[PDB]
Amino acid sequence: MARCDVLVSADWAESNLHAPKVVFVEVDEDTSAYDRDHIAGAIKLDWRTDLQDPVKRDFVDAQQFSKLLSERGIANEDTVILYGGNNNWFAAYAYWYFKLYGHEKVKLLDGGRKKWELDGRPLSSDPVSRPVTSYTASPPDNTIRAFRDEVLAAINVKNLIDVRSPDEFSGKILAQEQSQRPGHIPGAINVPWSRAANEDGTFKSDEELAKLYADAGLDNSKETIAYCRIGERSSHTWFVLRELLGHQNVKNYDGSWTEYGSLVGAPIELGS
Repeated sequence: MARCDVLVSADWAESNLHAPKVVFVEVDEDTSAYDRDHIAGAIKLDWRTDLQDPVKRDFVDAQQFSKLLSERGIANEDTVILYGGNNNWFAAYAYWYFKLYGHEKVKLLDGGRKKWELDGRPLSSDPVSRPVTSYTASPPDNTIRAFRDEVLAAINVKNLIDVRSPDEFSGKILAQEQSQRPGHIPGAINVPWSRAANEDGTFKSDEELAKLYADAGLDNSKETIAYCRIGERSSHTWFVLRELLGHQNVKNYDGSWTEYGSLVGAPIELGS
Protein backbone atom coordinates (compact mmCIF):
# COMPACT_ATOMS: atom_id res chain seq x y z
CA MET A 1 0.00 0.00 0.00
CA ALA A 2 2.04 2.88 -1.40
CA ARG A 3 0.06 6.15 -1.19
CA CYS A 4 2.99 8.00 0.47
CA ASP A 5 5.37 7.28 -2.46
CA VAL A 6 3.02 7.58 -5.46
CA LEU A 7 0.88 10.64 -4.84
CA VAL A 8 1.58 14.29 -3.98
CA SER A 9 -0.87 16.99 -2.88
CA ALA A 10 -1.54 20.21 -4.77
CA ASP A 11 -0.16 21.90 -1.69
CA TRP A 12 3.16 20.03 -1.89
CA ALA A 13 3.27 20.64 -5.64
CA GLU A 14 2.86 24.42 -5.50
CA SER A 15 5.69 24.63 -2.93
CA ASN A 16 7.97 22.51 -5.10
CA LEU A 17 7.49 23.82 -8.63
CA HIS A 18 11.19 24.67 -8.92
CA ALA A 19 12.70 22.01 -6.64
CA PRO A 20 15.92 20.18 -7.70
CA LYS A 21 15.36 17.19 -9.97
CA VAL A 22 11.56 17.52 -9.93
CA VAL A 23 9.72 17.96 -13.25
CA PHE A 24 6.00 18.54 -13.82
CA VAL A 25 4.41 16.94 -16.85
CA GLU A 26 0.90 17.60 -18.13
CA VAL A 27 -0.68 14.70 -20.00
CA ASP A 28 -3.93 14.83 -21.94
CA GLU A 29 -5.76 14.00 -25.18
CA ASP A 30 -4.21 16.96 -26.97
CA THR A 31 -2.26 19.87 -25.61
CA SER A 32 -4.98 22.43 -26.08
CA ALA A 33 -5.46 22.84 -22.32
CA TYR A 34 -1.72 23.05 -21.67
CA ASP A 35 -1.24 25.62 -24.46
CA ARG A 36 -3.87 27.86 -22.85
CA ASP A 37 -2.18 27.61 -19.49
CA HIS A 38 -0.34 25.14 -17.29
CA ILE A 39 1.38 24.64 -14.00
CA ALA A 40 4.45 26.90 -13.99
CA GLY A 41 7.45 25.18 -15.56
CA ALA A 42 5.47 22.11 -16.61
CA ILE A 43 6.09 20.42 -19.97
CA LYS A 44 3.51 18.53 -22.03
CA LEU A 45 3.14 15.01 -23.41
CA ASP A 46 0.45 14.58 -26.08
CA TRP A 47 -1.21 11.27 -25.38
CA ARG A 48 -2.16 10.80 -29.07
CA THR A 49 0.88 12.09 -31.01
CA ASP A 50 3.73 11.48 -28.52
CA LEU A 51 2.74 8.27 -26.77
CA GLN A 52 1.02 6.18 -29.40
CA ASP A 53 2.67 4.26 -32.26
CA PRO A 54 1.59 6.15 -35.37
CA VAL A 55 1.20 2.97 -37.46
CA LYS A 56 0.62 -0.14 -35.34
CA ARG A 57 -1.99 -0.33 -32.59
CA ASP A 58 0.41 0.03 -29.66
CA PHE A 59 2.05 2.71 -27.58
CA VAL A 60 5.70 3.67 -28.12
CA ASP A 61 8.41 1.07 -27.52
CA ALA A 62 11.33 1.60 -25.13
CA GLN A 63 13.56 3.36 -27.68
CA GLN A 64 10.79 5.70 -28.89
CA PHE A 65 9.91 6.46 -25.26
CA SER A 66 13.58 7.14 -24.45
CA LYS A 67 13.91 9.39 -27.48
CA LEU A 68 10.80 11.33 -26.54
CA LEU A 69 11.87 11.91 -22.90
CA SER A 70 15.40 12.90 -24.03
CA GLU A 71 13.91 15.53 -26.39
CA ARG A 72 11.52 16.91 -23.70
CA GLY A 73 14.29 17.12 -21.09
CA ILE A 74 13.27 14.39 -18.58
CA ALA A 75 16.11 12.42 -16.90
CA ASN A 76 16.07 8.94 -15.38
CA GLU A 77 16.91 10.51 -12.03
CA ASP A 78 14.18 13.17 -12.13
CA THR A 79 11.12 12.86 -9.94
CA VAL A 80 8.29 13.15 -12.49
CA ILE A 81 4.97 14.64 -11.30
CA LEU A 82 2.14 13.84 -13.73
CA TYR A 83 -1.15 15.73 -13.91
CA GLY A 84 -3.95 16.50 -16.30
CA GLY A 85 -7.56 17.22 -17.19
CA ASN A 86 -10.02 14.67 -18.48
CA ASN A 87 -10.08 13.41 -14.83
CA ASN A 88 -6.31 12.67 -14.63
CA TRP A 89 -7.09 9.60 -16.85
CA PHE A 90 -4.35 10.27 -19.29
CA ALA A 91 -1.99 11.28 -16.49
CA ALA A 92 -2.67 7.90 -14.89
CA TYR A 93 -2.15 6.27 -18.33
CA ALA A 94 1.24 8.03 -18.53
CA TYR A 95 2.06 6.98 -14.95
CA TRP A 96 1.47 3.38 -16.03
CA TYR A 97 3.77 3.91 -19.09
CA PHE A 98 6.50 5.29 -16.83
CA LYS A 99 6.31 2.22 -14.54
CA LEU A 100 6.19 -0.08 -17.57
CA TYR A 101 9.51 1.37 -18.70
CA GLY A 102 11.12 1.16 -15.26
CA HIS A 103 11.03 4.75 -14.01
CA GLU A 104 11.47 4.79 -10.24
CA LYS A 105 10.54 8.26 -8.98
CA VAL A 106 7.15 9.22 -10.43
CA LYS A 107 3.93 10.35 -8.82
CA LEU A 108 0.48 11.68 -9.64
CA LEU A 109 -0.68 15.14 -8.57
CA ASP A 110 -3.73 14.12 -6.54
CA GLY A 111 -6.84 15.48 -8.27
CA GLY A 112 -4.84 16.68 -11.29
CA ARG A 113 -5.84 19.88 -13.13
CA LYS A 114 -9.41 19.78 -11.77
CA LYS A 115 -8.22 20.00 -8.13
CA TRP A 116 -5.54 22.62 -8.96
CA GLU A 117 -8.11 24.84 -10.67
CA LEU A 118 -10.69 24.28 -7.95
CA ASP A 119 -8.06 25.39 -5.40
CA GLY A 120 -7.65 28.58 -7.44
CA ARG A 121 -3.90 27.96 -7.76
CA PRO A 122 -1.97 29.99 -10.35
CA LEU A 123 -1.49 28.75 -13.89
CA SER A 124 0.87 30.15 -16.50
CA SER A 125 0.79 30.64 -20.25
CA ASP A 126 4.56 31.23 -20.55
CA PRO A 127 6.21 28.80 -22.98
CA VAL A 128 8.52 26.17 -21.44
CA SER A 129 11.56 24.47 -22.96
CA ARG A 130 13.94 22.20 -21.02
CA PRO A 131 17.52 21.36 -22.01
CA VAL A 132 17.56 17.90 -23.64
CA THR A 133 18.63 14.93 -21.58
CA SER A 134 19.74 11.38 -22.24
CA TYR A 135 16.87 9.18 -21.02
CA THR A 136 17.30 5.40 -21.28
CA ALA A 137 14.23 3.27 -20.54
CA SER A 138 14.23 -0.31 -19.33
CA PRO A 139 12.54 -3.06 -21.36
CA PRO A 140 8.81 -3.25 -20.62
CA ASP A 141 7.76 -4.77 -17.31
CA ASN A 142 4.96 -6.94 -18.61
CA THR A 143 3.98 -8.03 -15.12
CA ILE A 144 1.78 -4.90 -15.27
CA ARG A 145 0.33 -5.37 -18.79
CA ALA A 146 -2.14 -7.98 -20.03
CA PHE A 147 -2.44 -9.12 -23.64
CA ARG A 148 -5.44 -10.75 -25.36
CA ASP A 149 -4.39 -14.41 -25.00
CA GLU A 150 -3.78 -14.06 -21.26
CA VAL A 151 -7.09 -12.24 -20.76
CA LEU A 152 -8.98 -15.08 -22.45
CA ALA A 153 -7.04 -17.54 -20.22
CA ALA A 154 -7.90 -15.46 -17.13
CA ILE A 155 -11.66 -15.97 -17.36
CA ASN A 156 -12.69 -17.52 -14.02
CA VAL A 157 -9.05 -17.46 -12.85
CA LYS A 158 -8.32 -13.78 -12.14
CA ASN A 159 -10.46 -10.80 -11.06
CA LEU A 160 -11.48 -8.90 -14.18
CA ILE A 161 -12.46 -5.35 -13.33
CA ASP A 162 -14.57 -3.61 -16.03
CA VAL A 163 -14.43 0.12 -15.35
CA ARG A 164 -16.84 1.21 -18.10
CA SER A 165 -20.36 2.54 -17.43
CA PRO A 166 -23.02 0.14 -16.25
CA ASP A 167 -24.91 0.39 -19.57
CA GLU A 168 -21.83 -0.59 -21.53
CA PHE A 169 -21.09 -3.39 -19.07
CA SER A 170 -24.55 -4.93 -19.38
CA GLY A 171 -24.39 -4.59 -23.17
CA LYS A 172 -27.39 -2.26 -23.35
CA ILE A 173 -25.15 -0.02 -25.46
CA LEU A 174 -22.17 -0.89 -27.66
CA ALA A 175 -20.25 2.29 -26.80
CA GLN A 176 -14.04 5.66 -32.60
CA GLU A 177 -13.97 3.40 -29.51
CA GLN A 178 -16.21 0.79 -31.09
CA SER A 179 -16.29 -2.98 -31.30
CA GLN A 180 -18.23 -5.77 -32.99
CA ARG A 181 -20.28 -6.91 -29.98
CA PRO A 182 -21.67 -5.43 -26.76
CA GLY A 183 -21.30 -7.06 -23.33
CA HIS A 184 -18.45 -7.76 -20.92
CA ILE A 185 -15.82 -10.44 -20.30
CA PRO A 186 -17.48 -13.39 -18.53
CA GLY A 187 -17.18 -13.20 -14.75
CA ALA A 188 -16.03 -9.58 -14.89
CA ILE A 189 -17.19 -7.20 -12.18
CA ASN A 190 -18.21 -3.63 -12.97
CA VAL A 191 -16.67 -0.80 -10.95
CA PRO A 192 -17.07 2.33 -13.08
CA TRP A 193 -13.71 4.18 -12.76
CA SER A 194 -15.21 7.36 -11.26
CA ARG A 195 -16.39 5.61 -8.08
CA ALA A 196 -12.77 5.72 -6.95
CA ALA A 197 -12.53 9.50 -7.15
CA ASN A 198 -13.99 12.49 -5.27
CA GLU A 199 -15.89 15.37 -6.86
CA ASP A 200 -12.75 17.52 -6.76
CA GLY A 201 -10.78 14.85 -8.67
CA THR A 202 -8.79 13.47 -5.74
CA PHE A 203 -8.55 9.74 -4.99
CA LYS A 204 -10.83 8.43 -2.26
CA SER A 205 -9.38 7.16 1.03
CA ASP A 206 -7.89 3.70 1.42
CA GLU A 207 -10.91 2.83 3.60
CA GLU A 208 -13.44 3.98 0.96
CA LEU A 209 -11.49 2.27 -1.85
CA ALA A 210 -11.07 -1.10 -0.08
CA LYS A 211 -14.83 -1.18 0.67
CA LEU A 212 -15.75 -0.24 -2.89
CA TYR A 213 -13.85 -3.16 -4.46
CA ALA A 214 -14.59 -5.65 -1.69
CA ASP A 215 -18.35 -4.94 -1.98
CA ALA A 216 -18.22 -5.26 -5.79
CA GLY A 217 -16.64 -8.68 -5.43
CA LEU A 218 -12.83 -8.31 -5.76
CA ASP A 219 -11.48 -11.70 -4.67
CA ASN A 220 -8.34 -11.40 -2.55
CA SER A 221 -7.37 -15.02 -3.37
CA LYS A 222 -7.00 -14.03 -7.06
CA GLU A 223 -4.69 -11.83 -9.15
CA THR A 224 -6.31 -9.02 -11.17
CA ILE A 225 -6.71 -7.42 -14.61
CA ALA A 226 -8.46 -4.10 -15.24
CA TYR A 227 -10.01 -2.97 -18.56
CA CYS A 228 -12.22 -0.34 -20.23
CA ARG A 229 -12.58 0.51 -23.98
CA ILE A 230 -8.98 1.55 -24.60
CA GLY A 231 -6.28 1.43 -21.92
CA GLU A 232 -7.60 4.74 -20.39
CA ARG A 233 -9.96 4.63 -17.37
CA SER A 234 -8.52 1.25 -16.65
CA SER A 235 -5.08 2.82 -16.07
CA HIS A 236 -6.65 5.05 -13.40
CA THR A 237 -8.16 1.97 -11.76
CA TRP A 238 -4.92 0.02 -12.13
CA PHE A 239 -3.22 2.83 -10.13
CA VAL A 240 -5.89 2.56 -7.42
CA LEU A 241 -5.57 -1.22 -7.16
CA ARG A 242 -1.77 -1.61 -7.36
CA GLU A 243 -0.31 1.65 -6.06
CA LEU A 244 -2.81 2.79 -3.41
CA LEU A 245 -4.40 -0.51 -2.30
CA GLY A 246 -1.18 -2.51 -2.57
CA HIS A 247 -2.23 -5.47 -4.67
CA GLN A 248 0.99 -6.86 -6.11
CA ASN A 249 -0.48 -8.67 -9.11
CA VAL A 250 -2.48 -6.16 -11.16
CA LYS A 251 -2.28 -5.82 -14.95
CA ASN A 252 -3.77 -3.19 -17.25
CA TYR A 253 -5.36 -4.76 -20.33
CA ASP A 254 -4.69 -1.93 -22.78
CA GLY A 255 -6.38 -3.72 -25.71
CA SER A 256 -9.56 -3.49 -23.64
CA TRP A 257 -13.07 -3.83 -25.19
CA THR A 258 -12.12 -2.26 -28.52
CA GLU A 259 -9.88 -5.32 -28.97
CA TYR A 260 -11.81 -7.97 -27.02
CA GLY A 261 -15.25 -7.06 -28.45
CA SER A 262 -13.80 -7.42 -31.98
CA LEU A 263 -12.13 -10.79 -31.48
CA VAL A 264 -13.69 -13.73 -33.34
CA GLY A 265 -15.14 -16.36 -31.00
CA ALA A 266 -14.31 -14.69 -27.67
CA PRO A 267 -16.67 -15.54 -24.77
CA ILE A 268 -19.07 -12.68 -24.02
CA GLU A 269 -21.46 -12.20 -21.13
CA LEU A 270 -24.52 -9.91 -21.06
CA GLY A 271 -26.51 -8.01 -18.47
CA SER A 272 -26.12 -7.13 -14.86
